[PDB]
Amino acid sequence: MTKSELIERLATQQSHIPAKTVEDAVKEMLEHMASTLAQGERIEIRGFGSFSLHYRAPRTGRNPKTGDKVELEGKYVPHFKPGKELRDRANIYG
DNA sequence: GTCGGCATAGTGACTGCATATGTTGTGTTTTACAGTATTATGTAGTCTGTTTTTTATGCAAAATCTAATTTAATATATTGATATTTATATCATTTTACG
Repeated sequence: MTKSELIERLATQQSHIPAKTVEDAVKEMLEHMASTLAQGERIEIRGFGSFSLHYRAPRTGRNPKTGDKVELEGKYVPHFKPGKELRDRANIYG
């Protein structure tokens, strides 16, 4: 399921909703979630999950191909935490 | 049947009678527009009452929107073996992107 296939299956089910409307809606939601995480704000969707931002202290990296040294500026990285409903439904085991 | 000599055979030139054609002159009959007058025309200049349209509120109907509020959901905080992501960047493959 890609970004396009996602809009396709959502437009097929929603007949009373223009296909073009669903196409833009999906693109605006993803862009809104990507912009929020950029501003430094978290995301919390009850049932789905919750996006966060974890800090990464600056450390002297090392080229994994050769083994040299490379500086690494301190930055933040997105982190998703599956919700309760998401885990239980995605968990096929016990 | 052709070739040789007056007779055929329509068409063209020639001359004057015979008559339609070209002018000149008198005279009747009717067309054709100018100028004032008569009156029902079509729009004009307004008034008036009915029909039409803009206008100023009025209110039951409709449900979102904001604040009070409770609770599942989220975060802190342990502890430590085990599993996943991680720095760089040239090759390789999938998906976006416009014509």
